[PDB]
Amino acid sequence: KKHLKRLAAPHHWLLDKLSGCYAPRPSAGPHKLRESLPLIVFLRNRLKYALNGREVKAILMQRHVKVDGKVRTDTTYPAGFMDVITLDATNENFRLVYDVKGRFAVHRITDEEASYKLGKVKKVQLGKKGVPYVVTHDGRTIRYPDPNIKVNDTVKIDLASGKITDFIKFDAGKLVYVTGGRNLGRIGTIVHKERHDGGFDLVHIKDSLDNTFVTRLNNVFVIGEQGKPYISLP
Amino acid sequence: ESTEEVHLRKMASNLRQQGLKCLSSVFEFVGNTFDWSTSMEDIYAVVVKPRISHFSDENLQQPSSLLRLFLYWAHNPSLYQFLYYDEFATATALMDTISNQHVKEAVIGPIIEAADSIIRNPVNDDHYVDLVTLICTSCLKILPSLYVKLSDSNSISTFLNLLVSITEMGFIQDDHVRSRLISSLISILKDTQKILKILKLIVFNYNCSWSDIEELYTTISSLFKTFDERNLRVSLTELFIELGRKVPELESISKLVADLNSYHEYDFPRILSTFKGLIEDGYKSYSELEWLPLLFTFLHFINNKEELALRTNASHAIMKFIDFINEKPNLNEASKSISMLKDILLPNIRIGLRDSLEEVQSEYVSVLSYMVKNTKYFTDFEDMAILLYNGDEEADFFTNVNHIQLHRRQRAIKRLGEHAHQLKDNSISHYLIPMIEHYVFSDDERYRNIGNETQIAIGGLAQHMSWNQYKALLRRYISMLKTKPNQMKQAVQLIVQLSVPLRETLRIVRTLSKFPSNLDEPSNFIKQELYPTLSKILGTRDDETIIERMPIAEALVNIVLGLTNDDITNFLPSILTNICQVLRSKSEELRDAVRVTLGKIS
Amino acid sequence: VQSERAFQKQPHIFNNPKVKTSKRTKRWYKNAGLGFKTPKTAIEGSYIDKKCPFTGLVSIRGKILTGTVVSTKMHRTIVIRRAYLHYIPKYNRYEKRHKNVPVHVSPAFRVQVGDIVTVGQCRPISKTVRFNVVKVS
RNA sequence: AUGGUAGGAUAGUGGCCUACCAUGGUUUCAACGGGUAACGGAGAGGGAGCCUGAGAAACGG
RNA sequence: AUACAGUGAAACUGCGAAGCUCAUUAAAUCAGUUAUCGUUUAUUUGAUAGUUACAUGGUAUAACUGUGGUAAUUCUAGAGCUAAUACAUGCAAUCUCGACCCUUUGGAAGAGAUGUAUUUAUUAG
Repeated sequence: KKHLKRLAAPHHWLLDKLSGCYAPRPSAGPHKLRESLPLIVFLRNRLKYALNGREVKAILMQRHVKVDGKVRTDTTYPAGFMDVITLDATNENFRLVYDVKGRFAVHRITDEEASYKLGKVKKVQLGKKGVPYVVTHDGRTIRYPDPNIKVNDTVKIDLASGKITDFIKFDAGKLVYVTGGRNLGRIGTIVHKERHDGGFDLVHIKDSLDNTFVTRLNNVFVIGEQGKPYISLP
Repeated sequence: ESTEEVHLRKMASNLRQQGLKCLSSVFEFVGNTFDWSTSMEDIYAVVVKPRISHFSDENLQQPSSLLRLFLYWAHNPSLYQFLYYDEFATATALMDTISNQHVKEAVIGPIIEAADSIIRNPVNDDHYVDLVTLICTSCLKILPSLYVKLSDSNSISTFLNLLVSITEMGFIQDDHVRSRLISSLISILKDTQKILKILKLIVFNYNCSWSDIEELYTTISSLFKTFDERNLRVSLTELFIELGRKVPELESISKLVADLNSYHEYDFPRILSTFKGLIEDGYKSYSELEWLPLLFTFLHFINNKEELALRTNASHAIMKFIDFINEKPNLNEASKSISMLKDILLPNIRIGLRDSLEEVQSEYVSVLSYMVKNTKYFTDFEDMAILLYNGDEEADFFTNVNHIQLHRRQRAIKRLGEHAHQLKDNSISHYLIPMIEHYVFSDDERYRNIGNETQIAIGGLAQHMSWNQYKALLRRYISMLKTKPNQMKQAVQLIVQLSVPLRETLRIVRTLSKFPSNLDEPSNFIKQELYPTLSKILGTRDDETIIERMPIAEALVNIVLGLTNDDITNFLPSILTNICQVLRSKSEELRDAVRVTLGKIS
Repeated sequence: VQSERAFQKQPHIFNNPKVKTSKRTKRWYKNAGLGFKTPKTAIEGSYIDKKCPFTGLVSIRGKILTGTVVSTKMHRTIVIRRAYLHYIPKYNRYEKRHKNVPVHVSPAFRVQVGDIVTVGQCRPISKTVRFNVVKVS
């Protein structure tokens, strides 16, 4: 199918249901459809910089928008979690993060913060010619990784060169962002990882208020150490 | 051509490399079939002769095509005239490669195995006789250095293959050749049967002085306890029988050692007489060198698990040494025996005490008892002598720990635990716990009451223990928890018994011997090793082992209470919550197990 | 072992006749995981079973179930029975039901009629078989 | 029809198909069959065969 | 614009072509979920291939020119042209062990080593 009804659109864009008959369908890209933010909604229905899709198209042909340091001209380009949107004409850098409500919240960041992003390690394996590499949550293949990097770790990637500057292991006491379930957008420190082999691993997380909640490991993204996040939080 | 014509030079180097390989390939495949006699001079003059001068420098790293040519000529008797050319420059070229210090093992092995082939391939010509002489002299001079460089067991074996080839031919008849060959052998010591057959041949044919074979006599004597196979033991005896005729002093010793070790089965009457021989006036006579091999045989008889009679004589034989230490006029003569006692007996006693077999252990227990009773010159066991109360029976506890009756054994372990503080820290760790801990893991129900009393005594012993040994003792038992499922209940209860003394000592300082002055260092040891390991074991979801793992929590609180208050706040919650999670479990019997454990912690 | 028209062998496992290092034919085996101990009869056995969880080309993943063996008459597969109490809200009461599940059993396991077997999900072995016996009791 | 072994087909697992072998599999815990306010999935003149494409047995040929 | 160079019909290439009307079916439709270590996948995104040439041929024709048949069609034959991201063909480097320990970063004798895709067998993992 090539058409998406506004009501049938998943929940997280915050789009009003009655604006029109159809909503933008995210195109193929780094992120899955159900957790992506196409540039049209980000520019029009969140920032309001544009009033209509045609104005958005003029904006993108002007090459004023950069996603992760690269100019994108597709209106429905699927920006997602830990994506840096740079607007040089106006001097803004934005990082896409879920809010406690579970919507993407437009968070201003510094240029140093813009220069890098964080990627959860989804897979680590040896490529052709015996070259190890890592696949992150955004589909980025990075070769010659540090040996200590494993699955469920988080790697700090420099956008300009796309290389690994530092990494965080998945361990108890680490600071964590929830990217799914009811707890989506919540932040807390790991307590215990409960393992079911052949099944979905479960992680217990305690917030700063001492409240505890359990979530599947797939919705877990390490973002730093307790009290020392590597990214600016909303 | 000069240097500017780089391209032609590189292509020429490729032609040399490929053609030299081409020569290497053709000699391999059709070398024996084809008759080279017309072309031998031409082949040497145009190929071998230009490169002989720098051959040693070039091919140190790994075998080359040109090197492999001379190796092939070395193996084949028909092609020795290649080596003969120009005053054995070809053979001298292989020689100097070995002479180089940077020569690696990959190049050494093929040349040595080639040199062996020349030694084992007699040829009827004058050039051959000279050739073998040059090859032998260079190799023998330089053998000990090569063995050090070698890092492959096969490379060790081929050296022995060359070395035995020397003995069979008869270069050893020269005294200098014999001395150089012996130097290589001690380097090898510093396959085994080939070594022994070599030693037999060299020492059998020709005479040696005491100073020459003294160091050999000690190590080959120490090899008695090491070897166990009959072919390995018997081959050792002909050497000592052989070393006997070489030096008249050793002749008496070898005849004894020959009758101590009898083969296939040992001669029980004659060996019994020898034990009666030494015990009745023989043990004042024999000297320290005589005592060396005799112990290695006695320690072999005591460990033997089939025969009783050899052992009691052996254990009694060990006690004759302790008598023989008493016999000295002063400490000076004893000190040489005491150092020899410390080097040999004490390490093998300690492993003997850890020996699983009870009746083997009982003898080692008896030997340890006698030394403490008679401590004229050996003063390390004074502390345990204090425990003996002059060796009084029912107080000496050496009998009590191994009477026939079980109740007398139990009463020993309690009194031993009570008087732990008087004892010296090293002795508790090296002897007492080894002799008593096996009761804890004993499967027999008769020793169950013994084991429960043991766990208390070792806990008391663990209090009056040195810090380093207590750590190693604790670490081993955590390793037992992961490694041994059967002993897990015994280990966990025992780890708790270890936790209490650490807790009390940390309470007193804010006890274990040589405890560190600063409390941070033990605290960090608990924080990073004892805590995370014990907590994860307790948190493991294994419903078949939950009840056995519950006393872990009692160990957690004991170590935590030893920590600083900020640590105590950091660490009590995780333990007690886990206790609470086990408390949450539906099972009533488990819930009661948590309730009592929570009570004890309270 | 060789009771079929074709020769039974573990694919990609080679025993070199010339070398003849060991009398025993080289045997490949794996641990299925989940803390499920691979039995020694599988390690030192001589059977060939492509669908065995320890020696065959089958992986255990998904639901792990338990049941009671009700039939063991067919070759290398059995039928187990799982019982439960289904809730009926209209009268607010439970009724017993059961389901019969066919499960593959490796020859490394000996199963009778009446014992309790824990089984693991795997790829479709046959028309109705999708499980594999992994622990007997 | 239930399952085993080997093969054929298949992006592929798989009686999906084929050669041999054992008589099995569900069911009174409701199998199987019947009725229904179960609008509360098919073709492009009718059946058969074939062609393209990443995606069709195509409202194309 | 002395190869052409703006625009550009036709033709050859490239991409995409994926509402109606009948019947009716009880968890075989459908909804939720799990797995694909059992799988194909245009496109998007990111990585990824040192192993005659100052440029080969028609082994090529459309469009186009011209000659005709047919009642006649997105019906036709003969002759003559000319192009490609269409069709076939196809071409004096680097890295290691490194003596000399010469100079003690360093040069360096020599020894070496060096695509990918399919299928089969085998070895390590």
